[PDB]
Amino acid sequence: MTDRDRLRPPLDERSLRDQLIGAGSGWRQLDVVAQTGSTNADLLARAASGADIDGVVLIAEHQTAGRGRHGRGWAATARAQIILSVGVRVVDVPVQAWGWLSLAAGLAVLDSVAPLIETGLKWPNDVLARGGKLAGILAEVAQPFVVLGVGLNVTQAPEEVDPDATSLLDLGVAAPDRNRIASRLLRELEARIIQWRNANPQLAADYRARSLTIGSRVRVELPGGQDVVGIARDIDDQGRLCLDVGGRTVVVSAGDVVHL
Ligand SMILES: Nc1ncnc2c1ncn2[C@@H]1O[C@H](CNS(=O)(=O)NCCCCC[C@@H]2SC[C@@H]3NC(=O)N[C@@H]32)[C@@H](O)[C@H]1O
Repeated sequence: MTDRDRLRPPLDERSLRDQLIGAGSGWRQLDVVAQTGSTNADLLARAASGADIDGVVLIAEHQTAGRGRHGRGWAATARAQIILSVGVRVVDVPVQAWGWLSLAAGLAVLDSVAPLIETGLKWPNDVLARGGKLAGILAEVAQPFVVLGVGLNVTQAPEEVDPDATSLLDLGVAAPDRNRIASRLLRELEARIIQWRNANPQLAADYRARSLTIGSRVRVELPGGQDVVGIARDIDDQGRLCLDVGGRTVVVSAGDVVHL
């Protein structure tokens, strides 16, 4: 751990803005802060006060009260992760389509690190590698916006955050460069968001091609603490998980997947 700190230099905010903001780029604003409770909470607070957060990026070197799905947490230590939130205007898109945005986010994350490295997307949005959770995605709503949060373990050690975690460094990526990764990440997200906004079928085909969950036997932990065990067959037009339970189709809009 003490050694991993020597592989955690800070992000160059100036250089990242030079790469990501400007003509042709959807990103309107990027800031790197030293510390916050939750980048999602922060962009949601901005929007609740009237700010236009469409194409706004907030990166945090450290995150002390990270949020997960379904009232869970997200652990981080300083400079170990890429922790960021982006604002996406969604009010132009019918509400039944908004869950795709979270699927698209996980695809963006997976694609931006895949070349550096059992690996793929667990439905809905989380990125697994060698069975460990490599990145967490969390989208929340602040009309007319969705705030899309990513926490990507770059040099983060499982013993620092969670027993089931993995990171680029634990997958053997030598000394991962968070500036390079964050630029690849935010360029991938931009295209994926544009794809979502325009109902591009390539989004669904690329998600299916990256899914670890489709085809596998799963147990799905439903909101409310009921479990269903079936075989995940597909996602539908709303990105809902289609389960085969001994012949019957069960379509799940929210849940925690365990692969069996
Ligand atoms: N470091 C870490 N590595 C891997 N596993 C980790 C971890 N820490 C905790 N766990 C486990 O993962 C479970 C939660 N799983 S989840 O389904 O809720 N996934 C959704 C995750 C949300 C993404 C966070 C982003 S960061 C930018 C923005 N700002 C926020 O506040 N949120 C978003 C927990 O209970 C622990 O067991």
